[PDB]
Amino acid sequence: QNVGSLYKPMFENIYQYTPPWSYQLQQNLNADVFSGYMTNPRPFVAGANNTTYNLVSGWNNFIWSVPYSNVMNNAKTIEEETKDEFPELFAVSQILKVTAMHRVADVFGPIVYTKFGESATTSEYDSQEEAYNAFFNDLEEAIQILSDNIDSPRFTAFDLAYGGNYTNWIKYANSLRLRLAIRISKVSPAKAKSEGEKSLNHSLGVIETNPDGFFVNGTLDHPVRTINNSWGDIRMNASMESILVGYEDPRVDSYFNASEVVEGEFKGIRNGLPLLSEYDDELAQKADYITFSLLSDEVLTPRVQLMTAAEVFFLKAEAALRGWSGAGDTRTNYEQGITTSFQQYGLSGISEYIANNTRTPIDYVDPVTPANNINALSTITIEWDEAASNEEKLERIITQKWIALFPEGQEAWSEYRRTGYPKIFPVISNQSGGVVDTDLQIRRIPFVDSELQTNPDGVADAITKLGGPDNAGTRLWWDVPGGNF
Repeated sequence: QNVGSLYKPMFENIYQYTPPWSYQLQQNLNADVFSGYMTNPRPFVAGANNTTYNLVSGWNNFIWSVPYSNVMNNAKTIEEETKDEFPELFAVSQILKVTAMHRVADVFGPIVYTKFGESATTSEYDSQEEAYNAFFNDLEEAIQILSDNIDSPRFTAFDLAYGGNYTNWIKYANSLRLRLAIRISKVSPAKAKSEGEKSLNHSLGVIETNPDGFFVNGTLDHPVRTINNSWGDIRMNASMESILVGYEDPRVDSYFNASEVVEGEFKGIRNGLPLLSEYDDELAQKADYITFSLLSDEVLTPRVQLMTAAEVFFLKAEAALRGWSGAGDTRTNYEQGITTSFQQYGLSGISEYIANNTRTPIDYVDPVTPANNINALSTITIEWDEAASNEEKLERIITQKWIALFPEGQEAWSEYRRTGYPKIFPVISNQSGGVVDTDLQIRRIPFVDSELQTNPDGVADAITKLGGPDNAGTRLWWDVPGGNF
């Protein structure tokens, strides 16, 4: 089929494989850092860049342009060619579409989605809620089609995730609906409960084994391999050192290499550093920080991670905490999430880790610049405490999910903004002039330059759908202040 050859660009540009310089702007210099996962040792633009909340709009346009150029147009074409004639191809395409586009909704708020491609002059934005309703509709429609075609092998030749197995696609679609349900569980409790239970009570269920996770089995090098190993322009984040080393988490050696700055120890960099005054330019500062922990080869294979089985267990855990039916027992899901994450890396010691209730994230320490030191903001222990408050319970759930989501910063950054967990360190230098708050941390990215240029009327109308001014400090619709319950 000529339609089949359109899936490769969709697979390869959700989380962009090549060119690595383009992935670096699509995600690495926003979500990968904003999540607490990674830190750039070079303070780009004399310290005035995304990480210090002086946003670089040239960078952030690629958060938008990659999905709209490489995913959205293929989905549209597939829809036009197969929604009637070969529905199963349409269904797979819509699942890839929501995969790509829910990320974009989780960055900007309003997005062009249900109205995509209706005019060559103006593009009209859905509101974030309208986009989420579309997501839920698209997934139910796709799940139903694949269930009617669950035996067909015709997708095999083009499937970089599941080898043609529609069962897996169905389980992942349920799992992706369950993620989005959890995402809207504060702003729309009833809808979230309805959509979550649709996933949890589906006969085929959600992802529950590591081979059933959603990965792109690609051929190109992992894009972060260029950034990490060739350029030395991304390293371990201080928040990762605090949580992983404090918990003595054996995943620290699967995620990172021991640093050169402190031999035999894992060392992270505080994100949001300025051009510190001790350095005369950003190259001199990079020279002292390139020596912190590299990301590990294990997480930088041509296999790109989009949704782990571990994550799904943590989503079930939160669903159970929130009383959604079919979600199971909170503690079992929590412990199964940690266990599944250990097994993804062939790690042992799961039983000791899961029963430990003494370890807590450690204080963070910068051996180069001691003024960057900070006491651990997170104090939660590992072992499930059934008597803990609902906030601490969610914090335990979300903190362990955050470890298990690594290195996929976008999902981790959405969940941080939604729940405040895990309690990652704030930025050292906040160069936003007050538009963004240091402790609350960045909320969103404003509508991109290319839209300001070529779609001013749609952007002007999209701004009316935000809950605030079109800047980085405005909470997205699903980000509701106050408690998580």
